[PDB]
Amino acid sequence: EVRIVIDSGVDSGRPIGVVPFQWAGPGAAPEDIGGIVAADLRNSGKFNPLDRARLPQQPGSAQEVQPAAWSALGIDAVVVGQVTPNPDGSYNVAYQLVDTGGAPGTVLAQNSYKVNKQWLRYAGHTASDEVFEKLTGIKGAFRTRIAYVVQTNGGQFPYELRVSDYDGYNQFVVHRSPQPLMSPAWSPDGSKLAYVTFESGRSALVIQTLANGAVRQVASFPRHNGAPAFSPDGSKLAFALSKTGSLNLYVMDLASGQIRQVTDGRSNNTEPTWFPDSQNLAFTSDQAGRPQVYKVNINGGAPQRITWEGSQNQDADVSSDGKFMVMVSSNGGQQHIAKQDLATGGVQVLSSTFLDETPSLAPNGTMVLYSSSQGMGSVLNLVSTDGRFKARLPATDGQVKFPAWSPYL
Amino acid sequence: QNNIVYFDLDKYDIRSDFAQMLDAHANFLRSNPSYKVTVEGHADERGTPEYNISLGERRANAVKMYLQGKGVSADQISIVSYGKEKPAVLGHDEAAYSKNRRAVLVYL
Repeated sequence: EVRIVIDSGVDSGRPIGVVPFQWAGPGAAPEDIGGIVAADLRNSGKFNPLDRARLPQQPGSAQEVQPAAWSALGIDAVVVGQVTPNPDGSYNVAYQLVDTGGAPGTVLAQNSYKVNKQWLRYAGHTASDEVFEKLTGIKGAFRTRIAYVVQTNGGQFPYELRVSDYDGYNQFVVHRSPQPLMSPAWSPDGSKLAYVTFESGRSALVIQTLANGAVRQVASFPRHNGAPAFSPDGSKLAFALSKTGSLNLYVMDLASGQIRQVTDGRSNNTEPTWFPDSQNLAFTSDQAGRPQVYKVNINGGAPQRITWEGSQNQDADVSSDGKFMVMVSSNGGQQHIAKQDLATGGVQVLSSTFLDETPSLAPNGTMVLYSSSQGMGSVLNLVSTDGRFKARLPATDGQVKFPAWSPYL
Repeated sequence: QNNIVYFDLDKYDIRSDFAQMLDAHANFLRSNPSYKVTVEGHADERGTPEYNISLGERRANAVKMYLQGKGVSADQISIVSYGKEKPAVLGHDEAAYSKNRRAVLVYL
């Protein structure tokens, strides 16, 4: 049961007031929405919400905010809100975002959501998203989920693909296997995961519908079938097959099931990632020797090398706006996550953990999920794309690897 | 010991010390054309998982070519690379890595 633990991004970021929400009932609310909003904003690496012990007032409405009490603390916005019960057993979750700086008392954003109990965290996250986008201009990703593979020591089914919310809550098991699982990939609508399984004796590439567990067989040709990535327009799955004698890129039209070969080199070409136009891929090739990232249009033409950082680069994930990619960059016997601006070729190293691999970007481009090794096993790590915020999702029941960040949900 | 070929970092050739061992396998398979061998190939952890499939496959393939060089039927030999997903032992130095850089001949 994963939870986020921050290592740094501590006690810094934009100061903000997030107030416990008011509760129209006896006892405590079914869920601490202000706690969620505070946690989300801090998890973004951009905000430092004031701790509960220090709140100068706990207004339960916008009208009750005293702006001067927050400007005295260099805090220019305050979140307040209310949770009320409905007769059908559902809840209303409402927030108001109140300017406490240059436009004191102005309500900058507000909303109300009707949800049942089991979707209270979801509502809290929607409130975080709106506050986040209003204050920073960047679309929120707090409603997202992550996929990942947990490997226990022993048992008949040591390998499990699982999904949880991005902050660890609401985990469920997608699939259990006696043999390794690789490389989960989300469809853009969030409804399906592609992954690789070796449970038949060799690799097979499948697409599972999450709501009902339905499985679509995509590819199990001799040798390897893996490295899936859904095109952002929903139309295609890119992947890699090595039936020809080395890994090469293919795309399948999801509607017809028709498979087309995209690369045909004698080198290995794998780990495809889509540019925003659903026509170009970045991907790993060893044609130059040590792995590097290349770029190819799926319709025709020779792949072009795009990386020159350090000695080796691979395993890339292009941002949802196409401006940058993150990748695994290897030098001096070490490998870390790096970010490359796709227009200038400039590179910034993000991480300093050990044996960094498989980076996945959040759908707003601000955060990276990836895996490293701590002691004898894999773990999950978070690092912002400016390299300043760093956290982990420590786990209880085994090694955790192969993370993939969902699209917006 | 009798059904594993080991390899150095980014190497995939069958070196002389394994020749003898592999020949017993070829002998056996030539004799029982009913029989199918599965060559499981592997790589150590440095790298990334989908790319390191290829390092495993170069090793397994090289076993396949050698056996075919000894008269074995192509159709008696399949190859499955696990890349770095099924290490023989855990650890982060060369003792662990040399143990994990291997191709295993198994009769399924």
